[PDB]
Amino acid sequence: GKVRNISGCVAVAHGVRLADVDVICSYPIRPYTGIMSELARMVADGELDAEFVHGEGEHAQLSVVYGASAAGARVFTGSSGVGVTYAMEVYSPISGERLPVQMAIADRTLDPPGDFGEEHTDAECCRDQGWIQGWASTPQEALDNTLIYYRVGEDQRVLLPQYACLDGYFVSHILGPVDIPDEAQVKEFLPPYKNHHVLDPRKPQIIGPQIEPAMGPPLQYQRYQAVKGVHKVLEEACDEFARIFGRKYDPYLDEYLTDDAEVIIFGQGAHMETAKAVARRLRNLGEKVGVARLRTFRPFPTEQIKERLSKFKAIGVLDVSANFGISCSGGVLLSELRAALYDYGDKVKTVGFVAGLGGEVVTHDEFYRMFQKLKEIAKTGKVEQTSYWIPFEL
Amino acid sequence: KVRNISGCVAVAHGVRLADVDVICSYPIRPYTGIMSELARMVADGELDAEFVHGEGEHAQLSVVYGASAAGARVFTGSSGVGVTYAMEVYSPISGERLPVQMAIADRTLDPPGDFGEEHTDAECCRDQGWIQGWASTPQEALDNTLIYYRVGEDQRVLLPQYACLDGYFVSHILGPVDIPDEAQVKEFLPPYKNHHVLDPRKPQIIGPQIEPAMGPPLQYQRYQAVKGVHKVLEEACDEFARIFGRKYDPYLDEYLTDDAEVIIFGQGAHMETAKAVARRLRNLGEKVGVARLRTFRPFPTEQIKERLSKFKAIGVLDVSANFGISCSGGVLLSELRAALYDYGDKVKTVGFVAGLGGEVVTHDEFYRMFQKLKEIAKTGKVEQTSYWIPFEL
Amino acid sequence: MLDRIASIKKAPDEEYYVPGHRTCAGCGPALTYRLVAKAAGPNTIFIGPTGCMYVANTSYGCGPWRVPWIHAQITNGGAVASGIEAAYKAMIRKKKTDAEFPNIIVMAGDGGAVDIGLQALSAMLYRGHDVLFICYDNESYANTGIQTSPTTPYGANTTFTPPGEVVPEGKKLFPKDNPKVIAHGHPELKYVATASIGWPVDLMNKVRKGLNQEGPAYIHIHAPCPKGWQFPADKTIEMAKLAVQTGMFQLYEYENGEYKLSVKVDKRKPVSEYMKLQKRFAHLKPEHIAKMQAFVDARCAEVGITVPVVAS
Amino acid sequence: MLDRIASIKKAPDEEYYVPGHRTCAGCGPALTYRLVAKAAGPNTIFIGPTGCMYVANTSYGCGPWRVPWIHAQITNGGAVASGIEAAYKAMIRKKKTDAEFPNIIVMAGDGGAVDIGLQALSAMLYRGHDVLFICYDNESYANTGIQTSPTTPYGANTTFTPPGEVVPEGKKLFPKDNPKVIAHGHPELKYVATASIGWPVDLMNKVRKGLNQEGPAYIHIHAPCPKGWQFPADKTIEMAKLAVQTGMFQLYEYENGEYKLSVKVDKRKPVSEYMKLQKRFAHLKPEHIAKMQAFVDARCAEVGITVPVVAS
Amino acid sequence: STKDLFAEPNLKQITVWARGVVMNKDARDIVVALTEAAAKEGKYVQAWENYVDLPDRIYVPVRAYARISSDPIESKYIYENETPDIVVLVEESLIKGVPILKGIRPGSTLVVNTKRSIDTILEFLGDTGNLAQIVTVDANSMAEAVMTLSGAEGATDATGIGAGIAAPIAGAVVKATGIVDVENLAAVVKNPAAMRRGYAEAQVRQLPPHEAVEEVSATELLRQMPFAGTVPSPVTENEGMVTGNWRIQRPIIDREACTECYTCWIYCPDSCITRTEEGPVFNMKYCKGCGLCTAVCPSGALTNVPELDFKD
Amino acid sequence: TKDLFAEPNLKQITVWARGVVMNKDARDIVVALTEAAAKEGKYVQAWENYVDLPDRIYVPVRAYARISSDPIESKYIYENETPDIVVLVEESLIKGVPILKGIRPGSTLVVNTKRSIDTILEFLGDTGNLAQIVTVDANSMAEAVMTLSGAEGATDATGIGAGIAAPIAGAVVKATGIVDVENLAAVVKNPAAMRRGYAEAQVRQLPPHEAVSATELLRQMPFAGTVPSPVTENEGMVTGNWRIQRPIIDREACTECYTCWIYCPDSCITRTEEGPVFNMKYCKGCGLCTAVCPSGALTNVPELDFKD
Ligand code: SF4
Ligand code: SF4
Ligand SMILES: [Mg+2]
Repeated sequence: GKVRNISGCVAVAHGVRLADVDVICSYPIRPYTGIMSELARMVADGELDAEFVHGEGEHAQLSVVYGASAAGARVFTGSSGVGVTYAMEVYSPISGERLPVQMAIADRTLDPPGDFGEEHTDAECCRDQGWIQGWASTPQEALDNTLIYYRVGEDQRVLLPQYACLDGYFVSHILGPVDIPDEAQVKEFLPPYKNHHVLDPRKPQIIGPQIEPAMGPPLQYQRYQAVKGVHKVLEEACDEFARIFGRKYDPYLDEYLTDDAEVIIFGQGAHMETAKAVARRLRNLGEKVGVARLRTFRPFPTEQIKERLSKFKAIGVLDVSANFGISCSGGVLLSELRAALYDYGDKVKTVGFVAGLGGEVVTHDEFYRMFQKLKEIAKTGKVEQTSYWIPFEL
Repeated sequence: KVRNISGCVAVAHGVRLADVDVICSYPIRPYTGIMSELARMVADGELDAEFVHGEGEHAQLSVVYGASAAGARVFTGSSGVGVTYAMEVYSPISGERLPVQMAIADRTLDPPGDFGEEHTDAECCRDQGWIQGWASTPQEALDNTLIYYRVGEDQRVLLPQYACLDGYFVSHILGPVDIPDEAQVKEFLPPYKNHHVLDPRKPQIIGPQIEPAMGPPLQYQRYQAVKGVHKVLEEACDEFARIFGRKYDPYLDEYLTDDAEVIIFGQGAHMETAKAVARRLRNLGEKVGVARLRTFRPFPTEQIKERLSKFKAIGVLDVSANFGISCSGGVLLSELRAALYDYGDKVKTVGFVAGLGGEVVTHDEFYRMFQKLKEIAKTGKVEQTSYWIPFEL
Repeated sequence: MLDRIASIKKAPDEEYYVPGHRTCAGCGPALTYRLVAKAAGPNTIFIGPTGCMYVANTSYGCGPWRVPWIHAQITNGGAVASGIEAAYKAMIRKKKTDAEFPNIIVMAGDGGAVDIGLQALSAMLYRGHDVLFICYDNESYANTGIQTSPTTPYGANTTFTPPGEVVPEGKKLFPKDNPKVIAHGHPELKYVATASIGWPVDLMNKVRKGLNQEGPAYIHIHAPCPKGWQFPADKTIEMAKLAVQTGMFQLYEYENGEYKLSVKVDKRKPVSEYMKLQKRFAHLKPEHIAKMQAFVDARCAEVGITVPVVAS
Repeated sequence: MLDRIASIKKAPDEEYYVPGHRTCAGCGPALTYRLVAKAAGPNTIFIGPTGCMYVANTSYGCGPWRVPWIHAQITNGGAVASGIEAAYKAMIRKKKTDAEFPNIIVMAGDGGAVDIGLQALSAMLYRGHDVLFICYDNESYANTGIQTSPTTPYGANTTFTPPGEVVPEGKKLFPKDNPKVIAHGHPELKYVATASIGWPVDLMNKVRKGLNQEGPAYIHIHAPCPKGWQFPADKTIEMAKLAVQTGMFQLYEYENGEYKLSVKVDKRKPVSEYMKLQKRFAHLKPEHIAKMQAFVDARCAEVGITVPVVAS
Repeated sequence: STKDLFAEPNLKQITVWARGVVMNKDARDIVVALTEAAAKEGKYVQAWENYVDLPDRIYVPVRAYARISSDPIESKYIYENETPDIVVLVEESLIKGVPILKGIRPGSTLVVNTKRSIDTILEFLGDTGNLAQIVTVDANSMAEAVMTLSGAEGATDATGIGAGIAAPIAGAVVKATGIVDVENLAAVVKNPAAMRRGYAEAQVRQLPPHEAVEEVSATELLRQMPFAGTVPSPVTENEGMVTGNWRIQRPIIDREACTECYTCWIYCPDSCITRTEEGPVFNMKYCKGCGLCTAVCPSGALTNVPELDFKD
Repeated sequence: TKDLFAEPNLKQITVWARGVVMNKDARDIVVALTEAAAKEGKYVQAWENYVDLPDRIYVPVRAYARISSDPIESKYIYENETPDIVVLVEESLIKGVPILKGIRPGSTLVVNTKRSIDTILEFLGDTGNLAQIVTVDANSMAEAVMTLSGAEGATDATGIGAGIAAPIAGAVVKATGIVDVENLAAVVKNPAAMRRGYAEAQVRQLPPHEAVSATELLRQMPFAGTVPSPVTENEGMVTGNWRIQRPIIDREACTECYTCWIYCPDSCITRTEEGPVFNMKYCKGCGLCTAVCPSGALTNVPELDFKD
C-alpha cells in the first residue's frame, strides 16, 4: 500500500480503521491521545463507521469495550501511564471472560511526579492479567501488530485480549515511514470476530456467575491452556502476515548480528533499534556484539529463548522500567530471562541494565558502556553485581 | 494475653496498638472483618482515630495518601479486585515516600466472583515500590502490622507497606494470638515523622511536574530507599524479639533444612501445612525441609542465594495465577531461579502451582510435591518447569 | 411499546426470573428482580454489578435469569451497560447482526449506584445511551455482611457503623438522595422515578415506562432487606409499605421539575412506627428519633408531601 | 472567619500565587488560581488534581504556590482532600500537632470535578468534610491538547469532537451542569455557588464565604481558555464577561433551595455575539446557533434569569 | 498419600448445622463455647464458620466447625470437617434434604434441638450409619435464638458467647459425649442456667449396632465449568440452586377460602407460585417457607405449618 | 562515542516559534522540507519538541528536522544538539532564547521579520559559527495558521504549508538549497507564497569567523521532588522571554485604579505609592492589562523596540 511518513499514533489508527472496529472508547492522556484524535477524525470524516464512545475515564474505557465485546463487537481502546493502572481492575475480567479486547499502550512513566516520558513500567504491571502482550519498536510495526493481535486474539482457539504496546513519544510521536496496507489485504488476513458466548436474547446465556473455591482450579487452568496455545497461533499469523503484507516478522525474537556474537543485549521496543546501531558501529572496532529484541512479552517465550539465546557468553538485559524490589534488582526482563536460561546459569552470564528512566533517552554512549561491561564479564566470567542503573552506576 | 481470634481481629489490635490516626474503610470479603473490628474499636473508644467511610478502594488509598502527607499515621486495606481497583494510587504513595500500610487479605480476582484466596491480587503490586510480606498465622498478622510500621516509617526508608495474609485461612479461621501490651509497642514503635508534610507554617510543594531529564535521579533515589530496607528490617526483627519475645527471621522461615536434600519454597499459611508434611516425612527418614518466604518485597536475592544454594532440588509453591510468566509457574519460581541463577546447573528448581481459586493445598498434594522433588533429586532432570496441581501432578 | 399493566390479575404470567437462587427467604431485592424481569420481557439484557443480586443469584456457577445476563464490576455497571448499547447500535447499523435492539437493564445495588458506581452511572446519562439503570436499595452493602452505604439511613446499625459510647447512634451521617442527584444536570435524562416492591404493579409500570423512552432512564427501587434491617422474613412487604407510609421513602416520578407523587397518603405515620420493627434502629434514643423525624419532614416537604403526621 | 472584600482597593495586596509558571499568556485558570489564593490567605493547603493548573504551573520541578500544595490524581481530588482534613482533625484532637486547622481547597478542572473526579467529589460532600472544592471550568481536557469534557458546550470543536461530514456540529452532546448535580442529594452541603474571573471581587468573596462554612462547599468558576476556545490572549476577560451577558454562564449562590443571582444584568445578548469571537464555534451553522440559544434560554430560566434577549 | 501418614488419633471433630441469619450465631457460639472450654483443659482447639456458606441467607443451611485435640492440630487450614464425631442440629427440620451424617466416624453422636420425640426424628433420618447416639434437647423452651450484626466475617461478637440456644444445645452435647468438662463449658457461656437445663433435660438414646457401616476424600473434589464459566439461561427453573431444603415451615392453602386474588403470587420472591384455573399452585421443590405469601394473603386461606408435620 | 557514532552528512534544522499562535507553521516548516527531501531519496525525520508539549501561548517552542543520505541512526532523541539551520518564525525569539546554542560551522539563521539584518545582529551579539543570516517578510505573504488539528502526533486536516510556513521554508531553500524548490512547492498547500519567500528573501553572508554529569543530576534532585514554597517568585519558570510585545504605561493618563492589577494572570503588577509596577522578568505580554484599562494609559509595543 501507500508509504507515508506518520507517527505511531496515526499508524495505530490506520490499523484500527482497517480492522473495521465496531466500538471505540476514548479518553485523553499523553502520549497516546493522538490515536483517538485520528480515529475521531476518521469517524467524523466517514473513513470509519464505528461507535465513538467518550468514556469518562480509563477504568470506564475498558468497561465499555468489555460490554461491547460481550455483545459481539470488535473493540478498541488504549491508554498511557496512570491510565493503564487506573483500569487495572477490568483487565482480569476481560481475559477470564475470554473477550479478545485490544488495548493499545503508548508507554508513559507512572506518577509521581508528573512526567510525560516513557517507561515500560505501566504496561508491565499487567503481565499477570492473562493478556497477549508485545512492544513495537517502529511506527510501521505498531500498525502491523494491531492487525496481528486481533487475528491471534480473536482466534477461536485463543479468545484472549491483547496489549499492543509501543514506546511513548519515540514511537508514538516521532514521524516514521509506514506502509499502510489495503482493505483487501486486511480482509484476507483478519476474519470477523466470533466468540463462544454472546449477549443475545434469541440465545440467552449467563456470563460470569459467582463460583465456589471448588470451581477455582479448573477455570484458572482453562485459561492457562488458552495462554499456552497463543504461540502456535501467533506463528501461524506471522506467516500469514508475511504472505499478504510482504513483511515477515519473527513471533519471538528480532535478532541482529547474533550469529557469531559473543555478548548480546536483550530488551524490547524502540531503544533496541539504537542498540542495533551501536552494535553495528562496534563491529567496526572488532567487538563481536549482537542484539536480541523481544517481540512477544506475554506469553513469555521461555523455551524459544532457552534454545536461541543460550549460546552466548554474556547477556546484558535492558529494562526500560522501574520494577522496584524485584529479584536481582534489574527489571522484569532480567528476572524472566534468568528464569528461562536457568539450566545454563553457570555458562551463560547474565546482568541487567536499567536505563531510560522517566523517559530519558538511552544514548549510544550508554549502550557502548553496556557492551564494554558485557565484554569484561565474558572474559572473566565474573558478575560483580546483578544490575547496573544507568548512568549512576555505569 | 492469649486469645483465640481470627487474623482479621489480630490485625485490628495491631492497628489499635499502633495508635493509627486515620483509617479509611470499605467492605470486601475476606478483609471486611478488619474494618468491622476497627469500627467497633472507634465506637467503643478503644482507639481515637478518624474513621473515614471511603466510597471505594481507589478512594481508600487516596484518602490515606493525603492523610499521610499531612503527617498522620494511617491504615487501610482490601482484597481481590479491590486491590486492583486502587492500583493507580500505589505508586503515587510510594514515590511521595508516604509510609502507608495496606493490609491485604488475599482473594482471587474476577472472573467470575470467587471469595477463595489467591496471592495474585497482592502480587500485581510487586513493582509498585512497597514493603511486602505474607503472614502465615493470625499471630504473625498482628506482628507484621507492628514491624512494618516500624520499618516503613523509618526515616532511612519512608516507604508504604503491604501487610498480606492468606484469605480465609488466616483472616477468618481462629487461632491463638498473644496480644502485646501498650507498653511494649511504645518502646518499639516511634512516632511517624516524615521528611515532608503539608503545613502552612513550613509550606512545601509536594510532587511538581518533572521533565524526563529529572526522571532517572528520582527513580534511582527511590531505588536507593528500597535497597536500604533489608538492613532496617533486620534491626526491627531483632528489636521485636527483645521486646515481644518472638524471633522472626527477616527473610526466610526455615524448617528442617540443615540436612535437607530437597525443600519446598513458598509463602503464606499453606507453608505451615508444608512443615507438618515435612515432619511426617522425616519420621519416615526422608531428608526434606521447608523454607517460608517472609519478605516478598524488597526481594532478598542475595540472602536466598547464600542460604538456599545448598539443596539438590527446590520446589517452589505459587498460590497464584501469574499467566504467561517465564517457566509457566508463578512469580516466586521466576524470582527464585533468578536469585539462584549462578547455581542453575547444580540446584534443580521446579514450580508448583496450587491452591487456585482458594482451594486447599492439602497434605496429600504436598506429599506428591516432595515425591516429585525426590525423583528430580535422583535424576537431576526437570521434565517440565511447572506443575499445575492437581491436573499435572 | 410495552403497554401498561392494569392490575395484579392482569399482570403477565411469564417469569423471566425463575425459581432457584441463594437469596434470603423473603428477600426484597429478589422480588424486585422478579418484577423487573416480568415487566421487561424476553427481549432483555441484564447487567449485574457485584452485589447480592449478583452473588446470591449465581451461587454457585448457575443463575435464575431466563434472558441474557452478564457480570459487571460494582464500579462499572453504567459503563458496561454503555458498551452493549454501543455494540448493538453499531452491529445493527453496519449490518453485522439481524438481532433487534433489546431492553438493556442495569440492576445495581445502592453501593453500585450511589457510591462506587455513581461516576459510571452519571457518565452513561451524559452520553444518553438507550439504557434503563435500576438501583435496588436495601440501604447497605448487604453481600459483604451489611455495611453502611450512602443510602443507609441515619442512626442505622451496620458492621461499619456500630453503636458505641463514642458514636451512640452508630451512623452519624444522613443518607444521600441519589434520585435527586442525577435528576438534575443531565440533559439527556428522559425519566426519573422511585418505586417499591410494596406496589408491584406501580413498579412494573415504571420499568416499562422507562424502557419505552428512547434514551437513558433511572429508577430507584426500595427493596427491604430482612437480614440487614433485621426483621422477620415474612414482614418484607409490611416494611416496604410502612416505609412509604412514614415518609422514610417517597414514591414519585420526576418530569421536568415536577414531582409527580405515585401514591396517596392522607396522613403519614411517625418514623418510630417504622423503625421500632427493625433491630437496626434498636439502639436509638428518643432524641435520635426526633432527628430522624425532622429529616423526613424536610425530605417530604421537598417533594410536596404536606400531609400531617399522625400516630396510629 | 475571613472578612468580606468590598472592592479591588480593599483587596489584599499579598499574592500567594506568585509569578513564574508555564501557563498560557492570558490564561483564565491562572487568574482563577491567583484570585482564589489571594482570598484564601496563608493558612491554606491546595490540592491539585492532574490538569493544566497542575502541569502548566509545575513545569518543571517547581511551582508558584506560596502555601502548601500537593499533587493529586485527576480521579481522587476530593478523596485526597478528605484525608488531609481527616488527618488534621485527628492530629489536633490527639494533641500530636499544634497547628491550627487550615483552609483546604481543591483546584480541579472540569474533567477532575464533573467527569472522572465526580465520584470522589460527591463522596466528600456526603461525608461532609470541612473542604472547599473548586472547579475551574475551561470547558475541555486542556492539558492533553483540548479534548471534550462533560462541560464542553454543544457543537464545540475539540480533537475528540472534530466537525466533519458525519458529524457537522462536531460535538453532538450538550454539557453536564455539575453545580446542579451536586446541589441536591447531599445533606451536609453548606454552600454552592458559581463564579467568573470577569467579576474578581465576587469570586474572592464567594471563596471566602465557602471557607467560612463549617462543612463542605462547592464553587464552579468559569475560566475562559484562549488556547482551547481559540481567541486572542488579551480577550480572556472580555470573553468572561460576554459569557455571563449571553447566558452561556450564570452567576449565582444556591442556598436553601433557591438561586440568588449575584450580578444584575438588565437584558441579554444573543449567544452569537459570544460564539463569533472563538474559533471553536467557527464551523457552526445558524441552525446550530439556534439549538444553543434555546438550550441557554432553558438554562437561564432554571436559575431565574427572566430578562429579554436583545441584540447589540 | 496415606490417611495413616497424616493421621491425628487424638483429634475430635464437631459439625454444627443451623439456619442462616436466624440461627447462624448460635451455631458459631456452640463451637466457640466448646473450644474455649477445651482450651481451659489444656487442649489445642480451633473454631470457625463454613466460609462457603458465607454470606449466610435466611433459612439456608449453614455450618460451624470445631477441632479439639490433645496434640497440636496439623490440619488447621481446611474448609470443613471431613469426618465429624459430633453432628449438631440447631433447627429440627435439618433432618430433611440435608446430608448431616455424611462422613461421621463410628461412635458418633447426633444432637437435635426439638420438642418432638426421638422416635419421630429417627423416622426422618432413616439410615443412622456410624451413629452410636441420638440426642434431643428442647432448646427453644430454654433460651432464645440470638440475632446480631456483630461477630460476622471473623470479627469479635459484641453480644458475647452463648446467651441463647447455643448454651442448652452445648450442654446437651457434653452430657452425651463428654467432649469437654461441663463446668468448663459453664464458665464460657453468658447463659449457664440454660446450659445446665440442656445438660439435665436432654434425652439420649443409644442406637442398635451398625457393623456394616462403610469407611473418601470429600474436600479434594473439584467442579469444572463450561467455557469461561458461561452457562445457558434456564427456561423454567434453576436446578443449580434447589432451595426446598430451606423450609422450617410451608404454606398450606384452604382453597374454599381462597378468592384467587393472586396477591400471594405477585409477592413471592422465589417465583414458587403459578396461576391455574384451580387457583394458585405452590412449588415445594424451591419454596423456602419464607411466609410472605401467608403474610400477604388477605383471606387467610394460607397458613404456615412446621416442615416436620409432613411425611414429604 | 563522538567520533564512533558520528553522522557527518546528516543535517539538523531547528525551528523556533511561539506556542499556539505559530506552532502549526513551525511544524509545517520541518514537515514540508522533510517531505520534500524524501522526494529526493533522503532519509528524513520531522518532529515537534516533546518537552515543549503542551504548547502555551507565546512560549518558545521548537520543531526539528533531520536529513541524511544515510539511514538516520539517531532517530530516538528529543532535540537537535548541533543545528545547521536555525529558523525563527517570530522575530522576538532573538531575545532571551538560546537559539544559536550548539550551531555548527557554516550554519544559517533565518528570521521572519520586516526589520533589517543589521538590527537583528545587534540582539545576537557574537554569532560564532553562524556563516549566514537571512530575513524574510512572511507576515506579508501569508498568515499564521491556527488549529486544534494535527496535535500530539495526529494528522493535520488543514494541510501542509498553507500559511507563513511556505514563504519561510522558501527563504530556507534560497540560502541552503537543502531541497529542490519545486519539490517544496509540490508538498505545500500554498506554493504561491512559498515562491515569494524563495524570491524576496534577503541573504547576508557573515564575515569570516573561526570555528567554535548526570551523576550530578542525582545530587541535585531533592527528596521525592518536594520543593519549598517560593515567597516572591518562582525562578524555575522565568517567563519574560515569551513576549512578542510588552505593556507600556503613560503616567499622565494612569489613574492608579489598579484594574489591570487584579486581572493579570501572572501577578506581574504590584500596587505602589508611585503607581503600578510591571514585572518584566515574568510578563508574558498577553495584553490583558492593556485590554481592561479604563483610562487608555496602556499600549502594546513590539518587544524588539526595547533593547534592554
Ligand atoms: S442480605 Fe438482603 S439483599 Fe442480600 S439476599 Fe439477604 S435479604 Fe436479599
Ligand atoms: S488599569 Fe490603567 S489607569 Fe488603572 S492602574 Fe492600570 S494602567 Fe493605571
Ligand atoms: Mg445495597
